[PDB]
Amino acid sequence: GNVFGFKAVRALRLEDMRIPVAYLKTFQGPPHGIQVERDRLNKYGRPLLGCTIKPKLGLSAKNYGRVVYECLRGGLDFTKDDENINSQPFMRWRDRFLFVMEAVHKAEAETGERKGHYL
Amino acid sequence: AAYEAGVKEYRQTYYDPDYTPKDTDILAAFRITPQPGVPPEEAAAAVAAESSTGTWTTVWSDLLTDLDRYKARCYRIEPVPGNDNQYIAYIAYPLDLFEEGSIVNLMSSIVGNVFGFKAVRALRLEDMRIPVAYLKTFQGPPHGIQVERDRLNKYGRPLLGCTIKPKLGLSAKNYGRVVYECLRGGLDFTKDDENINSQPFMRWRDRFLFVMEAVHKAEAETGERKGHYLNVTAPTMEEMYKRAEFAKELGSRIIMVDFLTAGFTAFTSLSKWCRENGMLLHLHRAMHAVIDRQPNHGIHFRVLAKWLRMVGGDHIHTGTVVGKLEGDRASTLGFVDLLRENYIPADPSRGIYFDQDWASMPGVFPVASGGIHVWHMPELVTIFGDDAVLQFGGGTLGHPWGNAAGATANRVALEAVVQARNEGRDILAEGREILKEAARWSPELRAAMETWKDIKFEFETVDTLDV
Amino acid sequence: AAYEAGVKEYRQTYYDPDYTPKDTDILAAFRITPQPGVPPEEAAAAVAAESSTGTWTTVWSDLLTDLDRYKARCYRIEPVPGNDNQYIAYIAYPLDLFEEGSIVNLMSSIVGNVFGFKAVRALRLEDMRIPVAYLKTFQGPPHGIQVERDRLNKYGRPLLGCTIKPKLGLSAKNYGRVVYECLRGGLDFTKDDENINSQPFMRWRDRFLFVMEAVHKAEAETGERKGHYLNVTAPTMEEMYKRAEFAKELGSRIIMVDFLTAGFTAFTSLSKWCRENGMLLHLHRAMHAVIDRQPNHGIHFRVLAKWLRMVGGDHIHTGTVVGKLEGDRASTLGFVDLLRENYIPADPSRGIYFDQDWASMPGVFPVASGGIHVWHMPELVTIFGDDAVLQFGGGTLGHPWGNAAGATANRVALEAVVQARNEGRDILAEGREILKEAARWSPELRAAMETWKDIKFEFETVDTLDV
Amino acid sequence: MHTETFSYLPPLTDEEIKKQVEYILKNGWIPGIEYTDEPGPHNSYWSFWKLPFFNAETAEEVMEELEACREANPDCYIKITGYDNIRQGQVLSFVAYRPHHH
Amino acid sequence: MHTETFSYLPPLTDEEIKKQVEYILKNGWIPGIEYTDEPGPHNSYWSFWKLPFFNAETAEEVMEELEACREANPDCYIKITGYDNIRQGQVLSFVAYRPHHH
Amino acid sequence: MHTETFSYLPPLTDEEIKKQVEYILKNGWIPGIEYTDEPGPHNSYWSFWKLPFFNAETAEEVMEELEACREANPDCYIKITGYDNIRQGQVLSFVAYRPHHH
Amino acid sequence: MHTETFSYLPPLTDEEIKKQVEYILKNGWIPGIEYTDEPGPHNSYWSFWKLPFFNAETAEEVMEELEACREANPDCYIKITGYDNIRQGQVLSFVAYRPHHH
Ligand SMILES: O=C(O)[C@@](O)(COP(=O)(O)O)[C@H](O)[C@H](O)COP(=O)(O)O
Ligand SMILES: O=C(O)[C@@](O)(COP(=O)(O)O)[C@H](O)[C@H](O)COP(=O)(O)O
Ligand SMILES: [Mg+2]
Ligand SMILES: [Mg+2]
Ligand SMILES: [Mg+2]
Repeated sequence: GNVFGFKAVRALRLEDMRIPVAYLKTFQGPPHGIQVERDRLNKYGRPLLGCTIKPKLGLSAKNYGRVVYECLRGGLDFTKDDENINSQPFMRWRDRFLFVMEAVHKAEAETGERKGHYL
Repeated sequence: AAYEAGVKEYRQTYYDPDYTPKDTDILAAFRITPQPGVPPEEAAAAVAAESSTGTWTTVWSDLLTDLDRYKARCYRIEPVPGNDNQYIAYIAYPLDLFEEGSIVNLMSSIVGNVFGFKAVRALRLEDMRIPVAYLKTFQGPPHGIQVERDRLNKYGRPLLGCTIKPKLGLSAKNYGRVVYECLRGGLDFTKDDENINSQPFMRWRDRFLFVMEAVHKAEAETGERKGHYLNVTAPTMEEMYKRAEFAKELGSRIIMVDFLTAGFTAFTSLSKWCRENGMLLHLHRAMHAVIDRQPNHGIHFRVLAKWLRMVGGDHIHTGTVVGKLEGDRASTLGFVDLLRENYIPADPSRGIYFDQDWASMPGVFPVASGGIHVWHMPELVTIFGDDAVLQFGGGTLGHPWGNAAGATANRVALEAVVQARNEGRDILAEGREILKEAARWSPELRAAMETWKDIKFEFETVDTLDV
Repeated sequence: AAYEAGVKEYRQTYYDPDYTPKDTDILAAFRITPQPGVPPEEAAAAVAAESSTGTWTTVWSDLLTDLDRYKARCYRIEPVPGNDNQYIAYIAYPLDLFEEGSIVNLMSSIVGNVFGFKAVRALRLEDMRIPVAYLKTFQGPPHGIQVERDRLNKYGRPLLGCTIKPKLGLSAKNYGRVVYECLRGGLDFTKDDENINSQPFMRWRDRFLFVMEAVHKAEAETGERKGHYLNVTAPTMEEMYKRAEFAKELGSRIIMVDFLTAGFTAFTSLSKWCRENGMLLHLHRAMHAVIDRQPNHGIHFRVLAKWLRMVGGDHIHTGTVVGKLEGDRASTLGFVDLLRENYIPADPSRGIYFDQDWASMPGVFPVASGGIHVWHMPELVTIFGDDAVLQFGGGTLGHPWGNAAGATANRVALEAVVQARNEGRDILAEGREILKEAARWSPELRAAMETWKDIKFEFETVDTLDV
Repeated sequence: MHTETFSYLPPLTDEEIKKQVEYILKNGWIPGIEYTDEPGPHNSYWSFWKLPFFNAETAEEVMEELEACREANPDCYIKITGYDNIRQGQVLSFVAYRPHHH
Repeated sequence: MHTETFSYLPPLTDEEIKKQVEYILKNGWIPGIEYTDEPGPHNSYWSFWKLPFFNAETAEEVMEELEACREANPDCYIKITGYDNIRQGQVLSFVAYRPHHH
Repeated sequence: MHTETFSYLPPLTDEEIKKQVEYILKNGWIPGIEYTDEPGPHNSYWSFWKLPFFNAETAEEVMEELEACREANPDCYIKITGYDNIRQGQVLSFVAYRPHHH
Repeated sequence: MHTETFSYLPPLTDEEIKKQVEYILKNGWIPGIEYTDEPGPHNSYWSFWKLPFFNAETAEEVMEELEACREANPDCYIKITGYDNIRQGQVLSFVAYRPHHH
């Protein structure tokens, strides 16, 4: 909170913390976690494959759906919004979600493998 | 003196051996063990007083009300066959002592404090006469036997279920796999173990998802309606509702709750929810034997059975008689009738102390579960008849060929026994021969019979009736 | 053969006398009475198996998981002093067997089915070691002793309460009258009887209205903060919330619930609600002696005490030792420490089987109630100290001059004893003289002492520790 | 396609079917016949063959009706039912005839 | 106006007050003095006379402070407090002096 | 219709399949065989061929069961699985045989 | 300030009050006395003078207690009450004495 800004200390790095089990048990942890996710996706025996859509910014919703469709139908498990794709004048988020999910469901039906796009 | 302060004997006010109970009175039969030196009628009067209107010293505020109309009365005390230190005390409680539709309130009076009095060494509530006028303040089963059979389209045989094993430690996807194999092999139902709620090894939403995929898959594959009792036993009412709602969302016909560990307030709420949402409610009686195992102290299960039928469930575990958990045959036949029939006459040979009318409240499916296998099927069908659920957990998942084979073995065994009964055969005398007949054409049953031949559970019974 | 189907002895997998418990394990100490012919370690292993991962026959699905990491283990079995047929079995349960924050789940495992096995004639859960890592998943008391004293502005003496009598049959306006007289005479609290919920003779909303008029009137008249534990014990969670909310609306600082008859799911919801709404929560243990009276079977109250502190209440009834209800002195002193202290070392002389750490969870006020009167005040202050609520129902409303006089007598008796203690007097040796000193200037106390002189409750104790 | 009670046994012979009808009549219950080409778990209401045989006195009467139903509906599943008006519900329902395409 | 602990006893003499102070010190607790003209149930925070006497070693020290508080505030209620920092709460609070208008 | 792991490689030869089984056994995992005629993304639960081979000691045992499954279900997709009970999940699942109509 | 029953009649004489007490006793009801200096519509609970006179046998006993209550509380309103434990409620409540400042 405050200890990184004291005059008496020129520099400070927190390198590690030991979190005791008694404190960990007050937290949820992952919504699902690795084992549950693999079971929910029916994917076993290899890393999963994803892909950030590009250009980072400037694509329209329908174009976002097109590039997602092409990516997923070619063998990727996942695609994703870039971290800075939220909702913007060039593409509003509800439009994006609509066209992207059309593409996701289409690629899943076409390939026979479960797909996802990180909205 | 404004009134007569100080301590009186309870029997001066609360023992009335010439009282005639009214048809609206709640009646209780208590097995009471007084301390030495305490007259039996004083100990019985203490129970009557401290479960109705009285305390340990005279209070002027009695005179503000009509104590004669509100007090409970011990109206009969009888010795116990074979024990010169125990008595049966019969106590009558006016109808308007009780909150309508509230077993919680009934318990807070009848069993609230009286089991802890120094003057009473031991106390067991053996039976209660619930009058029709109080029963009508309760919902009763969300559906009950006839509606459930109509909702499942199943007629003419006991239903078959199965607790998934190991009790704890399976993942959600593995839970779905074992459920799918069980149901697709011929069982009507599978279930969460009573202690499967939500845990690090398997969170409840994951479980519900994978299990319901399995249920719907087995139903489509077999063509018979299936169900898995998804356990909504939960720490809070809010969590319990969330789990019940998700079961409904996924299309489950049925849920279960541990009605005693969750408790009667949450149980009453859930029973109402099941009525309102068309959900079958399987009741697991976890913790009951803490209360109902010993013949000298506690509450006999036949009382709990009345209370849970009043609040309402569609199934209730009632014991097996022949399995790994204790269940006295005579008493069990008695409270099975109390759970299914509309009128049950008093019967000392089955521990039924009072005539009990149910005023058209539906019956509850008894569930026979725990340490039973195919060789028990003839006797189970004989004991319980068609209107029962017979559950084989280890007796399905312990089949040497796995779950689908284990399920087929139990379904074949059941149908062969039912067929033989309907044909007029004596299924108790011919039970082993009937099973061997079916094993000639069912290799699954043959292997199950080989696995558990001569496995029996025969022990001296702790909770027996008086001799 | 895919795996080894058929029945094994439980002890092959679930008895491990060389297991060292982990600091995260839940530990249980069971007093177990095996059937003759059943080895004690087989009976103990059956309890361990059927409260964790096992059933009665081998199942292939064990091999889907890591049974070694999930199974409970009986790690120690010891004979019982003075009984060659009873044993104490110590069983260790991995932390991730349990749903976080759920006593309901814990009970469904630890006491779910194992008390009913044929192979076990009797079973009593004597103690449990709850690890800090599991405690941290629970809220604990809504407020606890220190916060409650700060919220009431009361320091340096036990608090004083009183159950209204007669138990049932009073109207709402009469309830308010007797509450007003009690509180205005010097009691801190009054309360609904545990079986006062809502009934034809008095509906709950009427009661809450008239009672809270009395509470606020007595608080303004005396200048001391007052409370009446309005009972929200109710048939459904929805009704329970309605009653809690109306208590808050009327400005009550405190409510009560019958946590066992309502049950742990509703109790957990209500404890959370009391935290969220700044409401003190008085816990009544109605029904506990059904479970905890007998030394051979059931659950000892010290276990229930841990569970209810975890879920959370601000007060809990703990017995009187000297009153009308049984309470073994040594065990009672033990579980009072379990309810108030932050660390309690194992102590065989008080029935404390395990060291218990509470990791800063607040303590709960013990409540001594039932058949006590002014002559008991010296010993009650000696037994429990300052952090207790002492309740006098009959001992207030049975005063020959009525409630305000009865309240003054109890308040004077308490303060004289506390004063004498603080001055360095031996209040046990001088108790009668201290009371007589105060009776010289308090006619109210003088009359109370005359009323109950030589009224005592001294009986042989049923639930005693081993000799 | 399993068909609930007795579906896990070998198909019943006419003699075995008649014993079930006798069981129905012996207990004072009403025998009936239902049939359908749509036997799956979605169908609560198979077609009635006539009405439940409230007046039936002998199992042979019912077997004659069963043969007549089969001749008229050879491509259908046909079940025998037993009905109790006191509990108001069916006490037994089992398939007596399965079509060739089963 | 009752004032919580010891309010139902006759007013304490100086000797009886000092015994309570000795009880506080004997148990390792911190004595304090509070006062107010507003003693009702709405007031959680009477005025501090100085600070809790963390350094007090003798009951006489505290009685001297009590007399000084009374002389300075003769129209106020004055209570003695005993405080435990381990439990973090007051272990005793009682009125030692009531004003003439009580 | 792709079938997840190794579906984008040319169909594996029997010797390539056996090497995957040897990988499962070498790591202490449990080999298994599953099969279906409904392979799409809706189906989490292909049919078990027997149970997972908890007792299998050699890759050849598993290849013999694979040939038996194929002989019995030539119209089905057949996958080899590897299972770890410590993590409690499958560590590998791939299709070893596709039906002619693929 | 009206005080409910009989408040719109001229103040009752002692003999008129006694006749109301005789009416209470004649009907088997319990006479009582309550008093207050806060008589308004906010106050459901006037002070009890002793307890309701469960043991009273004559109207004169009650009139003697009324005079005692008045002597002790001349600044208060004083009412006579009649109480029935069967219906569980008061059957009559009226002011018998008003203070001079009325
Ligand atoms: O946990 C168990 O033991 C069961 O799942 C049975 O397992 P198996 O089928 O493998 O024995 C049931 O919950 C018990 O029958 C409950 O006892 P009751 O029915 O007496 O309440
Ligand atoms: O109903 C009763 O008896 C009481 O109201 C006491 O009445 P008195 O004060 O008139 O005796 C309390 O609920 C008991 O003390 C509960 O027992 P415990 O405290 O042992 O749980
Ligand atoms: Mg990016
Ligand atoms: Mg179970
Ligand atoms: Mg009570």
